[PDB]
Amino acid sequence: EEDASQLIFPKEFETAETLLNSEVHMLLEHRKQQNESAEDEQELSEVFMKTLNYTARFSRFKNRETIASVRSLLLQKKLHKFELACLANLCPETAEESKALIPSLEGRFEDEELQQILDDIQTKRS
Amino acid sequence: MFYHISLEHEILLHPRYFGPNLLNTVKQKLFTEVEGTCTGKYGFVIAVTTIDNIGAGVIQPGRGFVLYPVKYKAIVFRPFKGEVVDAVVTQVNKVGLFTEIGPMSCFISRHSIPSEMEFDPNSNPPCYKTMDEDIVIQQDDEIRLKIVGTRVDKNDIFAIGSLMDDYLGLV
Amino acid sequence: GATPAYGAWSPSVGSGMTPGAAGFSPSAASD
Amino acid sequence: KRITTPYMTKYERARVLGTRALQIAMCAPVMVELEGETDPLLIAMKELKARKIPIIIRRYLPDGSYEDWGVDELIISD
Amino acid sequence: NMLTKETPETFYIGKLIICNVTGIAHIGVKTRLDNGVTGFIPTKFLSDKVVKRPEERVKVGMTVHCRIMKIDIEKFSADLTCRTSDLMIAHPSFHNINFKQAEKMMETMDQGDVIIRPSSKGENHLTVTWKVSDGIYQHVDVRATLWINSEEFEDLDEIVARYVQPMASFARDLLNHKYYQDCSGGDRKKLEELLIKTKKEKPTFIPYFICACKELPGKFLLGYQPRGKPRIEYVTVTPEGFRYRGQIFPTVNGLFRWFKDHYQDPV
Repeated sequence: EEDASQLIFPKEFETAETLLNSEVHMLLEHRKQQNESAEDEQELSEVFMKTLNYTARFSRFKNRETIASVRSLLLQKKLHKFELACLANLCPETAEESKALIPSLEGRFEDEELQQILDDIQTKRS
Repeated sequence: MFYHISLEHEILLHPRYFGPNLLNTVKQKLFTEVEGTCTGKYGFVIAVTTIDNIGAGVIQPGRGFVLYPVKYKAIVFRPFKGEVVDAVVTQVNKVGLFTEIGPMSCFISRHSIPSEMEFDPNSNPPCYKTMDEDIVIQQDDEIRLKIVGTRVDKNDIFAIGSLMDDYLGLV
Repeated sequence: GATPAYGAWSPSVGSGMTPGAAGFSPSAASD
Repeated sequence: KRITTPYMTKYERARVLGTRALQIAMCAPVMVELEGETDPLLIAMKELKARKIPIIIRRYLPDGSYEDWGVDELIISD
Repeated sequence: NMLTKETPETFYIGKLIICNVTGIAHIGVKTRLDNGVTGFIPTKFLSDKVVKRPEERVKVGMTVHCRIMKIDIEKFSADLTCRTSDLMIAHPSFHNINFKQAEKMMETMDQGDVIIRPSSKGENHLTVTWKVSDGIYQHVDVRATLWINSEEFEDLDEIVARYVQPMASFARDLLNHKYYQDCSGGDRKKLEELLIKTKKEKPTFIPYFICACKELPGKFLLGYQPRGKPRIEYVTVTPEGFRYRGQIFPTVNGLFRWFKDHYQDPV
């Protein structure tokens, strides 16, 4: 029954806080920077390294202010939290591609209304 | 898909750890307990960012071990069905494709792949192309997919991908 | 151990009463 | 706004002494100088005389509330 | 190579090869090697030719590690060297020691010479001892609860320069005081009679003295005689300054200046 396409999740996960690829990338980078110092400390595991090299290959923007701006310009809408992560991470070119990938956008909003958002997201990319 | 939620956990601390570094020892024990593990309820945990507070240690009767129900603010990665993410292809085999969604590796079979994407066993690098050889997909490429299923192999998550929907390839 | 903390001791001040007059030597300059 | 008695009952004193002695027996740091003794229970008794036990007692009230009372704060009976 | 399975190509010069000496023919110790090679240690490996066979250099019956300087697996030779060498003002010192024995090397250095040694209470702890006076030494047991971080463990050239050097200078400032004395380490029984014995020679003028105790280092004794009754008042020397009546002064002369204007009260 758990299918994110139809916007259903368990009660515990419904009150969660969405994270973007750049956000988690910078959080892990800062954690690595803190952990590398302060000698006599248990070094990072393979999980941390794999997550780092996985999120580093999808960092659409390095500046934290870019993350703040893209989340601020998106939260003003009426979309759910789940729609804040996938759409801001994939960064589709045209509204048709976004509507095809995410079935929730089908009929939820107009075509130009989503195309302008996608163009803004593309321009915000570094 | 990564999230930032508030979790709770309790750890017993042996009385040998009492002293001026009690809180530091509790934090160190917490760090090396709830990083990298996985559960069927919240999913796979990446790491811990910060700790909210330290509970009141209730010393057990007849035992020097004392438990601290600490509540930590850590991140978690619990992908669901139907989500679309961008991963990287690790290996190409005739049985199927191999990818790596962060702390996960999914897998797509040839049946999911359309018939246009044939095999290239003659070439040294295992790769799939079309008749015109215009589009090329190989390893170390940011190829998208759709999570159509989930599985937890005793705190080892392993989902399954799919390549039926349009606009799934090079961006 | 046989070498306890020495600077952690609290220096207790002694109390008393001495109703004396002001006839002592003056102060000096800190320079 | 604590309303329970400011004196330590015999039951609490016995239990605190026993728990502290058990902790010292399991290689825990002491909070008092040893004069040449080894038995953990006497160590705990000297500690209680010196008012240095790192334990606080939670007296539960019949209603459901509780009060946290520290060994070094309330008066010891014996 | 076919039988032993260990040719001289594998064993190189300089690399340490264990030669288990099990027996001796005439003088040397000819034993077996790890790879089934007959390791014959000549008299040169042990330095014994017309004397008792080498037992300390070559372990008889057991395996003795030595520098491998000969590949003679096929020839039933093992040129393993039995010798260990064959295999291969403000003076901060170091110590890679107990407490009773350490005191034997503290009375020679002058004031200001700081020495760092490990602790004897727990683990990952250090004790910093700095010369205070003749026989008085403060053993700062750093976990004198001096709270610090863990990054300082790598470089220890700043802790004594941030908490000991100014403190040592402040302590030494009192050593050169005009009215200074020791009285056999500043005992409480000997410092009281002096106050009553010096007042008779000058009832009008009330002088003062300064001394440091021996059982509790870091606590000076500043006594005075307001009347025919003695009184004692301790004082602590902090890293930044002093601690008299709860106040902390920046300079050493500040405490003296503030003390000469507050002892006139009836108390």
